Amino acid sequence: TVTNEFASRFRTIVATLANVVNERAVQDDMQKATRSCTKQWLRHLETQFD
Amino acid sequence: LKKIAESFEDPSSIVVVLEFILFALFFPTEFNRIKGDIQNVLLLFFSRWY
Repeated sequence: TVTNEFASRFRTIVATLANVVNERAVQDDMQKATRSCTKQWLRHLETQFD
Repeated sequence: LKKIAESFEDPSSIVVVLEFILFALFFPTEFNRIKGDIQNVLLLFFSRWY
C-alpha cells in the first residue's frame, strides 16, 4: 500500500483525541496559543508514528 | 523528479505544493514528464490533509 494501515488508524485515533482535547480546551477557557501548541505536538506524534 | 521529504504537518508545508503548481505553469512539459513522481508527494499531502 501507498499508506500504512497502522499509521492511518493511529492518525484517526489522534483525530478523535485532538477533537476531545479541543473540546476540553474551549470548555476550560484556554488561550489559543497553548491550544496551537498541544495541537502541533499531536500532529508531530502523528508524523513520528507515520 | 528529485526527491522531496515532506511530512506535511504544519500548514506552511503548502509551500512545497505551491512549488508544484508553479512547475505546472512555468514548465508544463517537463512537469508532464515528471508528473507521477510528483503525485507520490501529492498523495502524502492529500492523505494527511484530506
